[PDB]
Amino acid sequence: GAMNKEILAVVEAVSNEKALPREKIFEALESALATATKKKYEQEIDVRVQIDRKSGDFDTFRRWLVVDEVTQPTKEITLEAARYEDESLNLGDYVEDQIESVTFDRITTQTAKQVIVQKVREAERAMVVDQFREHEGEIITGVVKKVNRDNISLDLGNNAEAVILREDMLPRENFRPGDRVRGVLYSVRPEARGAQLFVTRSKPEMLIELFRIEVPEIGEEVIEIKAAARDPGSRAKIAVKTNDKRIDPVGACVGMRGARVQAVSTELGGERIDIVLWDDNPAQFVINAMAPADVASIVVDEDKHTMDIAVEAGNLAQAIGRNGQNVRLASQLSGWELNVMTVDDLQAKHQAEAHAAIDTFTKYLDIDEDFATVLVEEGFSTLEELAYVPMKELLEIEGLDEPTVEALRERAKNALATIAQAQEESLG
Amino acid sequence: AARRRARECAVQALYSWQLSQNDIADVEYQFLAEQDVKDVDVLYFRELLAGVATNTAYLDGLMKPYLSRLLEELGQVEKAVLRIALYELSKRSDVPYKVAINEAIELAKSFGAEDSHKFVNGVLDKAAPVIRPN
Amino acid sequence: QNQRIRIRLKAFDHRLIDQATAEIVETAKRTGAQVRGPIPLPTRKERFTVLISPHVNDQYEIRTHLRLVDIVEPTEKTVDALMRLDLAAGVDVQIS
Amino acid sequence: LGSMDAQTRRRERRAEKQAQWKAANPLLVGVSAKPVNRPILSLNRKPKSRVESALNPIDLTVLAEYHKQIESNLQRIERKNQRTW
RNA sequence: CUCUUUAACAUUAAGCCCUGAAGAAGGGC
Repeated sequence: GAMNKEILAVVEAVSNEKALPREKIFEALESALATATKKKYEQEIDVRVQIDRKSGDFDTFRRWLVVDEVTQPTKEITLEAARYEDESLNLGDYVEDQIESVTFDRITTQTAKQVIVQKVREAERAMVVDQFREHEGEIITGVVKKVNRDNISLDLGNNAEAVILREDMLPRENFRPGDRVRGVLYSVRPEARGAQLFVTRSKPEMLIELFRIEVPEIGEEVIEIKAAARDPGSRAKIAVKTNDKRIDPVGACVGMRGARVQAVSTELGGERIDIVLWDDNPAQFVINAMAPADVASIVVDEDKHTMDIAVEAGNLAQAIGRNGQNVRLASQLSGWELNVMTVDDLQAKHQAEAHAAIDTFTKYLDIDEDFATVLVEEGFSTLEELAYVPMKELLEIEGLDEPTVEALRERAKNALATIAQAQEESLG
Repeated sequence: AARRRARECAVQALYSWQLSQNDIADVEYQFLAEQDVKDVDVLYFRELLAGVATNTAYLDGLMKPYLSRLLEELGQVEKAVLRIALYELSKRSDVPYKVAINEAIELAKSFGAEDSHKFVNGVLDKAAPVIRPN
Repeated sequence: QNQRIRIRLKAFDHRLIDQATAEIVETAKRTGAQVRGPIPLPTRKERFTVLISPHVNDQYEIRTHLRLVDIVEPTEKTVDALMRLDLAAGVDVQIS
Repeated sequence: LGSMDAQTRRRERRAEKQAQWKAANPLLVGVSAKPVNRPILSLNRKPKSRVESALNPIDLTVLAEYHKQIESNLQRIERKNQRTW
């Protein structure tokens, strides 16, 4: 057939190393060729081509996709033409037996050449990604060599390198060449012309792995850490738990008088650390992550899970902390929104929550005497939820269980339908 | 006492072996070749290094029946000394049960952290049934 | 090339020390080097002074451990491995 | 008894305005994290041991070597472009 | 010549002051 001498010299020059796959080259460039031949022919078709390493000549076959339907008559068949194959073909498999005219050109060489070097780029990047997969999420030490503005390049052995962005490093600390840096890598964003590893001391994974090296109980998988939240310069909160009840996880991580955690805090730049127990009840776990400051009143809205917290003043100021970040850490740990207030404002806040809505009820069906009473247990159900909750629940000795509930549902559902219709085609 | 003081040095060797997991001939040749302890006697020190045989594993199994915690969950540093103690208990039986065992709790005073010996002072009930001559 | 390596070890928390020592043995074993350790000395008492808020009119010593290992022959990979592992924090492993 | 937060001192100073706003409103709110913000990926790292990692360090020697090979051979195709003069 | 089966309790701090209810934003030194 055909074989551009230049391109053959190219594939034998950029020939893949023993670690690398030379075959992959042909797999790519034949896709390139076949795509070019496909672009030549006026009708949209599917086409393949194959080359052998021994010769360099290729052969181009235009093929159809056996299918049970009529779309793309240029590329479809039935099992009847597969009778030429002796019924060996099945649907969803595309085969044929007729070669097509193999294309020769010069401009293709260029783009063909491109694919070669193109694959090489991916070859570099991909070849590096292996090492990342080998050490993804682990702490590795390097020695700084460059100090670019707000990011530093670190040398690792065996021609390996890395980089730390300023967001990934401590807020206070600036580094210099020659300083050893312990750092967990966490991403490999593909820069143009290959990628390079990204390392971080600021991310929580630095802290978690920093605890893994320190507490063998986690290394022994005895105890699990369920989440970690941290403010790099200041403090951190971490939730631990074991289901064995054999040992205390917080005691295992703390060490002797804190000497096991303080050590990591020494590596973390003296960052304050709160170790708390992990809990499966959200609310209780929230209280545990709310520590050192703690409250006795908790309200939840699992529909939004934006729960609220109330507390004495002296413990209020402790609950918020500097700039609020205390709660911000707790929420950051809980993976859920939070809200803090004073208890005195809390009770009245619930009475207002119920009062405005009860003014809506009085605004719709108007029996303020009957509604305020129904409001007492309405708290579980919004005006839509009363209609959405099964009627099995709201039946009580108070009020009328059977005659009034039907009309109630009618009123509520009609009104909410009116709001839904007012969303669209409103004045403004 | 000074001869008894020899024993602990022998006690120290197996931990080495226990973590090096090498041929015992290497352990003895390198150990004595580096330095000689004039206080302890090799005449007796060498006989215990033979006791690496697994008969002492059979005796350590005797601790399994009653065990609040897993056999190997407890510190190997502290398990080694139990293999030694019961080596002398059944294979040797040189010192009586309460006399050897009180000293034994002192032995894990020497290297056991957080009163490890003191709680393991319960475990001596497991040793008593092997010899009713209390 | 400076084959007579000298290593001692301070050990404030035995739990980390057994594992740490075992790793220092595994790095020599995997490179191919063989050696004898840890040779533990008895527990050393280090008196402790504390300064808590004034009590009406506070630990003062905690148990420590100590180990020692050498190396028969460091392969070129054994120095990069020995420097390559990250010493468990809270324990001073200063080389002799 | 320092209590050296200027903004907190202002809070105690402006406490009456806070009381004026206290009625019939949310008092404080606190949102944090996000799914895209809270992926942590910490399921399993013990297979990689500090011995294994120290014994099998991150090696990219073959990549740089191969790279130099490529660049040399490309300069050789520019030698194909080159003429003897 | 028994002491009745192995600690865990860790955080000392980030200026002054203004607009703003805000511990949201934002400012002067």
